[PDB]
Amino acid sequence: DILLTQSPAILSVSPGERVSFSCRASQSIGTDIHWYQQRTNGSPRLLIKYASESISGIPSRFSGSGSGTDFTLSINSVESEDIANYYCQQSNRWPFTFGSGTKLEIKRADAAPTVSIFPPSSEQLTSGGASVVCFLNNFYPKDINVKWKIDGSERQNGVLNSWTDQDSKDSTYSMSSTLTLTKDEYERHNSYTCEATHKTSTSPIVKSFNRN
Amino acid sequence: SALHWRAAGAATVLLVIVLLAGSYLAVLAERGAPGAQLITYPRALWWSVVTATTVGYGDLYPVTLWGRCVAVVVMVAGITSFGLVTAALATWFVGREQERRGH
Amino acid sequence: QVQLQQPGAELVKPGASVKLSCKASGYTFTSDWIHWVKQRPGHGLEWIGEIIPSYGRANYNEKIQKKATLTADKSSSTAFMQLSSLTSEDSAVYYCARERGDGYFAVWGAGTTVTVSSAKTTPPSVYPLAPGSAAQTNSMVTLGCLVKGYFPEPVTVTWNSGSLSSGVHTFPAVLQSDLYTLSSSVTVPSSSWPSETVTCNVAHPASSTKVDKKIVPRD
Amino acid sequence: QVQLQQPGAELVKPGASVKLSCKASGYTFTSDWIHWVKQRPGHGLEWIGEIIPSYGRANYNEKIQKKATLTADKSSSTAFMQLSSLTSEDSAVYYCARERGDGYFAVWGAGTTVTVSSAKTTPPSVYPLAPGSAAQTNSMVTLGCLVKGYFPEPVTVTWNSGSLSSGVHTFPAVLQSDLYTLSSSVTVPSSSWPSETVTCNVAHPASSTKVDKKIVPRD
Repeated sequence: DILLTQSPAILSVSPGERVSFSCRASQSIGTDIHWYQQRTNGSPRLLIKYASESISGIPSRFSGSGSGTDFTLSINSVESEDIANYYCQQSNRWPFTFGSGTKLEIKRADAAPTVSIFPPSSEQLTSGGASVVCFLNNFYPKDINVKWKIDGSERQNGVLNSWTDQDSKDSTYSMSSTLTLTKDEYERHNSYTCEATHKTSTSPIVKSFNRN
Repeated sequence: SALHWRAAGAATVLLVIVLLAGSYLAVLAERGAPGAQLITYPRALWWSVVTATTVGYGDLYPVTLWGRCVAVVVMVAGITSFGLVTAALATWFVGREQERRGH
Repeated sequence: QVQLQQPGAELVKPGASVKLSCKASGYTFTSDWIHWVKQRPGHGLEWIGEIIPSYGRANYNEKIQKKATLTADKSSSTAFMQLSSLTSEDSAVYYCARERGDGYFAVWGAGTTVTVSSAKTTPPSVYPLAPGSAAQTNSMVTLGCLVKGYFPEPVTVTWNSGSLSSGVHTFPAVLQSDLYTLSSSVTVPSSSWPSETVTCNVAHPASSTKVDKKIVPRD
Repeated sequence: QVQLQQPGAELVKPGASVKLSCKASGYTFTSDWIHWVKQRPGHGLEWIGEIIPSYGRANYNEKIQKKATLTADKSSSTAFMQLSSLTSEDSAVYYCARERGDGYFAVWGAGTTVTVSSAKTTPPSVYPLAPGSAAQTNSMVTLGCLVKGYFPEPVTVTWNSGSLSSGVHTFPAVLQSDLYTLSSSVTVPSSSWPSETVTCNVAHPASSTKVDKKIVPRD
């Protein structure tokens, strides 16, 4: 069964620069390699067939090249929409096989987060729960720290964070900190704050609100 | 139309059906055999012709029983056809040498 | 016209089995093979198997345990894959894809998220996130809605039934007490709200539940 | 008889395009392919593409961006290569070469130096270098001429229109304020000068300028 090897697994390039993804076959497969794009939460999308041939639909920015065992997908001038997972796939011998895949990743200019605090909802509260949601949005690089303070005092229990994969709209990252309590515990504290420490500022970006 | 000419015509039609059916079935036999290469219709089609002609490059060939059974039918069709044309041409020529002697 | 149509989700009890559908529209041929491709979370694409609906022959990945059995309904243009005696190993997205017998996967379904657990299905709870009163707005304003206490995966979140794409983050779920929870974020100019409306539509395939929620200012 | 004839130079503004010529003399056949080969400075030979002027079919290096488009004029025996939307990456010498369809490049042109910049063309300034008065001569005497404030590359320097080859260094240009500058050196026996004449001929293809300068003793 033919083995498809995609090194490197991650590829960091700069906006508008040329990028090339390598796919090596364990043995000559002629030109019977096909390349697919998979963005986050998307299904695969045929970019190139038989190593080099365009699919209509696909930017002219995308080309393939190669024969036998060495294959190459190239993007002349990468842009954010190009952020995805690239796979190669052979049709030369049964059974068809896939590459392990390679992540395209853009290094952009540094971007400070836009922070946004959301008091729990009167719809939520009425079901004996309260969740304070802070959004850290469109920052770069992806390294960031989110601290919770209740009435000045730092909090760590009841806190679950999620980071988005790099954004295919702008090469930025985003994150959601959600502080979860019971109506009771939320009712008996004044101020909730959500501080963001990011390389773009020596001073934390803070956002608070008082239940009153 | 004289018979020899019909049967060649018939055999050319019938050869084409064998080349197409052959391509379809070769792929259908060969998928599931690990390492089989005779596993896409277009090059199957090329394989069928390089087979019926007895050219037989070996760039491609079947490795399963039914592939081989399909291959054996394509060959025979090929050879029978390319020998009924000969038999027909031989009967056309014989006829023409009979007229050129007065018979 | 979406060519390959697949369920969003199937929940399956460990040891149990499940039949995945794949209804196909657009040009069909005799020649056509339907393929199935397994993708576990944070892992890549694995080829399971293939079937030719016209002659009904199928082939499968020898290299992995043979859970699956493939079938087609020539009349209803559908392929089925029968994954039997599942465990958590088998929890994945299963794509189906159409190959013209020339070697590439021209078109794929949206796939089916198959979750192997003993837990009950739970539609999500949806809740607005309109700013606090004492929050100063820029040229833009960030709204959101919070989709919590749902199982299994996945959910689909959109804004104004799809007309709002620009300015939208949906965060990956986190899991806590056999329940998933995530937020989605939308950023419209400060003027276009709430004079123009902003509604978050939240589909949960495994419960056959969709819900709307409008993000109005706090009263 | 020079078989492949190519321009010395073309200056091109970044983003712009350029058509390189290659007029062929000597035996032509139907069979013949014209090839183009790119050489960036201090790097080696890269195959761009090929065309058969008789049937007009061309093929190109997939492995590199497809800047080029190839054409021939069957009547005027010329091949053209159309490099479009250039940048500094594309600044190279482009050789054309004739292959009889048997695999080797029997004969090459002198190539065309293509320079992608926004700067204006500048013919060079040529100046003698005859020794200082207080310099004692050996059996040999070194003369030279200085070719400065020219753009773009290249220039060709000879001595007595080519009859003087033995004893001649030409130094690689240096670049300083969007202008090139180089010297050439000639070493004739101390006797054969200035009783016999010594003249430095300096062609600058991109300005269509050639100039002579005689190296006479300082007055």
